[PDB]
Amino acid sequence: LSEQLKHCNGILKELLSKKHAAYAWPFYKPVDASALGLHDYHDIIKHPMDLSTVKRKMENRDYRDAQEFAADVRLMFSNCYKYNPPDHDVVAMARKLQDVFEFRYAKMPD
Ligand SMILES: COCc1nc2cnc3cc(-c4c(C)noc4C)c(OC[C@H]4CCNC4)cc3c2n1[C@H](C)c1ccccc1
Repeated sequence: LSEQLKHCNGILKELLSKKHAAYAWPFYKPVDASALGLHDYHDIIKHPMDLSTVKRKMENRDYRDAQEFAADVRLMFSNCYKYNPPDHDVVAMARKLQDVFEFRYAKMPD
């Protein structure tokens, strides 16, 4: 990995760590729309994203730069904010995990 992609991998490990598990866990795996009874999910969300998919892409060297990695993490949060009413518990959890992400992403080495 490039230096910037090492920083991204560190962020990814933190987002998956026990430290943040209380609010990160809904983002660990793809939304199982059928299992959750969310039969409109794939009509509303055209590009699903989750941390297991970001991890697989990082492991496969899919991300060529930090910007491409960040676009997937933000897509994951944006999907949550698009699908769910803003007062829902899962949106509160998204906001908290995105705060962890944005503050550490901002510490990117130049
Ligand atoms: C113990 O609870 C069972 C349970 N397992 C899971 C697994 N993944 C979930 C993913 C989402 C989710 C995200 C993220 N972004 O968009 C969605 C939609 C999730 O969203 C809550 C919606 C379900 C019904 N409308 C709101 C829930 C997930 C989930 N859950 C439950 C249902 C849950 C509920 C509230 C907060 C977190 C998890």
